[PDB]
Amino acid sequence: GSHSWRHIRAEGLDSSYTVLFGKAEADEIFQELEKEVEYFTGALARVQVFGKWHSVPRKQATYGDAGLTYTFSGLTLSPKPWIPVLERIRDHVSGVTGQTFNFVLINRYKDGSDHIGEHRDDCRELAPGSPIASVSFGASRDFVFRHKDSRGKSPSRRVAVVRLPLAHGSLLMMNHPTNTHWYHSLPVRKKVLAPRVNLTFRKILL
DNA sequence: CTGTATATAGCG
DNA sequence: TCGCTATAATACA
Repeated sequence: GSHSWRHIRAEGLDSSYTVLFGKAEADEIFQELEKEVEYFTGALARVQVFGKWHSVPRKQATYGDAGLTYTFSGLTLSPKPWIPVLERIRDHVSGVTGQTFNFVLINRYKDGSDHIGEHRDDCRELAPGSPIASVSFGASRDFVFRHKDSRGKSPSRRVAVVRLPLAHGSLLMMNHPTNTHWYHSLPVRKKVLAPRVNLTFRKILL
């Protein structure tokens, strides 16, 4: 150590995976997250894609420093003030990695039928070259990376997909230039009966 | 022969 | 039960 990483690498891809918490501690944090996080509803839970509007197949929330905003798929989200459980996770991640963050996005999947579609994390408000930290609690779910040049009907090349399960209590670091080159998603898994909560920490420009 | 870009439907 | 397809109504450069 101080930590033990599994490195995930391939053309233009640079990420790393590790387990931060044991089962007892991870169960405590999950219960506190279910008690305290406030999720967006109604008009703040609909997006526009290919000209049509949809309610998102999951629940979402945003927290962070004053003044920042976060915009994607026709939806603009404003961040709530930091709370203790979220400050504790942020500080632990900063200590382990040496990086700093001023914003967090939270996604909750109620069972295996809740999911999220393919995309890159590259909006203008992200500081150039900064990393993104992904922390998970609850049921294990499969996570998938796909190369931009390999997408669609007859693509330019065919780079193999990269798949890994994200377990209860784990951290995935996504480093530059991962998000200029690769899309990611969380597909439907019908045999999964229990809920999962995911947190992604970021550096946002004012 | 030729602009690039983005949640569910309807298959197999 | 899992995964590829074809959007669709614009907004750019």
